[PDB]
Amino acid sequence: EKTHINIVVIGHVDSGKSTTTGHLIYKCGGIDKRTIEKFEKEAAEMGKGSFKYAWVLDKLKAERERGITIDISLWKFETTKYYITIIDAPGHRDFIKNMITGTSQADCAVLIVAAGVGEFEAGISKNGQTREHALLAYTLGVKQLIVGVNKMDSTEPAYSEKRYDEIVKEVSAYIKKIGYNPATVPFVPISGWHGDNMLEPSPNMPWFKGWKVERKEGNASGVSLLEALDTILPPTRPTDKPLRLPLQDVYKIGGIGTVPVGRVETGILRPGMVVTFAPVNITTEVKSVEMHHEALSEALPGDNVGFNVKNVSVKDIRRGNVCGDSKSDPPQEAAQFTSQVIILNHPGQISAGYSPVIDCHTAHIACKFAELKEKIDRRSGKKLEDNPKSLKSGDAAIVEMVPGKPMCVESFSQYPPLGRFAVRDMRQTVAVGVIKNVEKKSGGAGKVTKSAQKAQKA
Amino acid sequence: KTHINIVVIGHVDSGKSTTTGHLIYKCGGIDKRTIEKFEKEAAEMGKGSFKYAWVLDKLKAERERGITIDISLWKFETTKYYITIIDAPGHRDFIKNMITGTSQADCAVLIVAAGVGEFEAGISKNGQTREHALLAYTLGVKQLIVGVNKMDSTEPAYSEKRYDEIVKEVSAYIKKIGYNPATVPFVPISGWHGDNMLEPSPNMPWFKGWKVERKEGNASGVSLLEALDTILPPTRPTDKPLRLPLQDVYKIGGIGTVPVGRVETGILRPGMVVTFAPVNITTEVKSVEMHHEALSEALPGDNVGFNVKNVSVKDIRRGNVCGDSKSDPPQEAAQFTSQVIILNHPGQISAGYSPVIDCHTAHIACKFAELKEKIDRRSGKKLEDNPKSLKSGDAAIVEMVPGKPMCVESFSQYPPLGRFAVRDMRQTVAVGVIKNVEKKSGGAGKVTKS
Ligand SMILES: Nc1nc2c(ncn2[C@@H]2O[C@H](COP(=O)(O)OP(=O)(O)O)[C@@H](O)[C@H]2O)c(=O)[nH]1
Ligand SMILES: Nc1nc2c(ncn2[C@@H]2O[C@H](COP(=O)(O)OP(=O)(O)O)[C@@H](O)[C@H]2O)c(=O)[nH]1
Ligand SMILES: *NCCOP(=O)(O)OC[C@H](O)CO
Ligand SMILES: *NCCOP(=O)(O)OC[C@H](O)CO
Ligand SMILES: *NCCOP(=O)(O)OC[C@H](O)CO
Repeated sequence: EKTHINIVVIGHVDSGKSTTTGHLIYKCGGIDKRTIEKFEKEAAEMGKGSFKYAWVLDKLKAERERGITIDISLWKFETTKYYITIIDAPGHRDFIKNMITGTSQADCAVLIVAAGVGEFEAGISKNGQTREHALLAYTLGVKQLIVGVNKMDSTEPAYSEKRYDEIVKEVSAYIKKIGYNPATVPFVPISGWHGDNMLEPSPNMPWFKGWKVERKEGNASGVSLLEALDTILPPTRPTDKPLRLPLQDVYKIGGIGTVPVGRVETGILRPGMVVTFAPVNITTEVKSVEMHHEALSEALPGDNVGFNVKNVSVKDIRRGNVCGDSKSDPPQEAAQFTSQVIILNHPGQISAGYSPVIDCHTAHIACKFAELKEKIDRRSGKKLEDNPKSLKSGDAAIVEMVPGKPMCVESFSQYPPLGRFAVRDMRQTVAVGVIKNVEKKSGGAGKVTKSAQKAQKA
Repeated sequence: KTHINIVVIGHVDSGKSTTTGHLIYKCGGIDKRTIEKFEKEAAEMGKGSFKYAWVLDKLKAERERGITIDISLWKFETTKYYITIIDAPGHRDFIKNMITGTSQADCAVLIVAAGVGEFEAGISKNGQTREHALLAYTLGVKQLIVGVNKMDSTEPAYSEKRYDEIVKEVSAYIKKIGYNPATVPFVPISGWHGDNMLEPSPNMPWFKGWKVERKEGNASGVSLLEALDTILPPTRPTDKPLRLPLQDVYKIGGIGTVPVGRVETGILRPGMVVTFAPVNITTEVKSVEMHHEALSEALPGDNVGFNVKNVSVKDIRRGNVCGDSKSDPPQEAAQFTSQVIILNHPGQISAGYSPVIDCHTAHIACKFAELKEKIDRRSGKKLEDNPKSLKSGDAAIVEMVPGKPMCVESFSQYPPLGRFAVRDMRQTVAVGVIKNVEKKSGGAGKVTKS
């Protein structure tokens, strides 16, 4: 009955991700006591770990690898308004692959940050993953973020407010440059080990009056980490976004005219709009829309609809073109885009200049790997090398890409269905990525149909 | 209209890609200018047949590694269904995709070549046609259409005698496998020329039609397209017997013993007399609750708690399966045959390997008692009967025997209780689906005061 919410837990190594997640699983009662003792005993019989709470996240990472998920109810807990599943975490081989491919899709990210002397400054430095994980979460469109300032018991003095305020000020400034509004992000001081302020206020922090978030969708306030999880906003239906309609096919139909066919990915398409076709840059009014050969009054996201457009021939638009309205951020041609990729099994060496085909939404266009900007570690997202010379299997990377033919692609944080792509080479998928930013082409006003000229004159 | 998923199987080079592509051509699923763009791309790569075949060759290639970008090219429309091709043999991840259920076919189109040229006309005892049909039966694809292809190349052309020979030979095999041959339409086609795919072929006036006789009702037709419109919807989980794997068991004061779990099939009603397997306990359900609020019915998909009478918390655990005591009650598995694919891991697997099995909410070590067949994961063909070992990348038929009492189900009867993962320490070393289960010779045990 309650809505389902997926959580990913991020943060620098040894910041307390495992301890905090497992303690949350213990305290929220999704696992009975006998089952916990069975799994604590099994972890000890493996020799490894035997820390408290540790087996929970180590078991999750191991079961998020190649293969299936058989049951995930061990990492699902219930709050007052949400079923919440811990879907993934960094520190295992297929982490970045799951994030990029979207097999692990998160509605919110819990960023753990350690508060001990040295621990915080290490994760927030250039060598640390706090900023890298935050940027990765933003790159994937996880635009809800909870920051748990962990290990408050180990500050000097213990449970230090001065320390907590310092961490909030510096993390806020960094996530602000990344793209987050730090006024929407709750900062919860906690102790994953002892449990302080996870399910209820901690007697050890009477100075903490609570966190607050401001947002157009309604302000919220609370004290515990669990309260912060209840302020997660549901999956934003893309009806609010501008129109994006990648064309699947374009038919000519006797009597009617030209009718492209596609799934509406963002926004609404209703008859009478003055749409713009990228990357060809044509602009027309749509005469009608039809779904399942019956006419529709408006086409919300998800519908496979064909639509009748005026004065445009079939040789003028193709499968792979993107359709959006000219009233609300019309799609432009992509001049180049940077993206984050994961290199899949492929014995060869990818160098700069490697030109493969790029399946992106309904488009299918050869691109050039112009630069290899960064070499990323796939187990954690950690940056390994600036401007690498080549990439091999199992590597992740940031690359700039220039298409060899006109192409319309979007940033994945903005329009997800147009920002995830596959890299194919003959009958082999060699890489998959998500688009970081796309520098749009100069262009200008495209050729406007007689029908579109009449609409924009009343 | 209903959405329907199709898997296309058959021996290599029997004409799966040509038949499928020609069907997608003739059903207007793709515009003509896009068809030409991809036919020219296909000829440049030079790895597959230049016309028609690129459609299924593209699909095979894009069902790889775990990334799906767009499937619009493989969804065509018949008069009763939106049909989608999801997979076909001939790529590394075929068997893995079938088992892991990232491809869930409603019906299997089996393609058999009638024109065998100077090769072996016989459908061999250990051949790909039989092994593919055995695979579809293991994965619960209980609807099967046989396209007898390349009728243009028989001796003589469009030979009724050759067509009969093949139906007789194939019917015997699929009847042994477990299909009722009376329910399988046999359509003589030419995927290349388009004979008998959407309309009757003038080259086969002897073919008066195929006939199916099912428990639901008979149907007849001529073309392969009409065969696709006799596919039935799957059995909704609501109409199957109750199956409820227990996630947790709690002791609530006053209330008593409250198991919690997800209804996978059937309906859970307060007042039902359920049986817990494999502990063989039968008792009445006093109430059913969802979100600390009562419930008339617990439907498939609901995560519920239910209070049972006269049952101790020491008596039922996570991993036990709950079901109706009257309609198909669950029982303890004495042993079960399964189909697995081995993932990378150190060393080889012999008979006697006793790893942990992850099935529904259970977590129990099982013995690989017999390794029965070694299967290639690309083509799905049989490499070896009774192999001495399995290595990474292999696919196999194995007979498993649980070490502690376990309750599992055939994947075709109860899918959520029929697929499993195999773990060694923390590594995932195999995934599989259950063919058939030998239930324990144990009769009704503890029946409480209700
Ligand atoms: N004092 C203290 N130690 C903690 C706390 N949370 C975790 N630790 C410890 O810090 C280390 C970090 O371990 P872990 O939770 O596995 O970190 P991960 O690498 O981010 O998953 C372990 O030794 C934990 O026991 C905390 O709140 N307070
Ligand atoms: N003569 C004839 N050749 C066919 C027919 N269908 C397919 N072929 C050819 O048989 C070969 C194998 O077909 P393909 O579709 O690639 O087979 P698959 O390996 O099962 O996908 C190709 O050369 C096709 O052109 C048919 O009906 N008649
Ligand atoms: N990817 C090209 C490497 O050189 P860089 O300077 O970083 O890229 C800009 C191009 O040189 C433009 O001419
Ligand atoms: N408990 C019945 C209320 O739900 P409903 O949808 O009506 O289920 C009825 C059966 O599924 C009908 O077969
Ligand atoms: N799996 C080897 C054990 O001996 P085997 O003869 O193959 O199996 C015995 C049957 O299960 C009972 O007849």
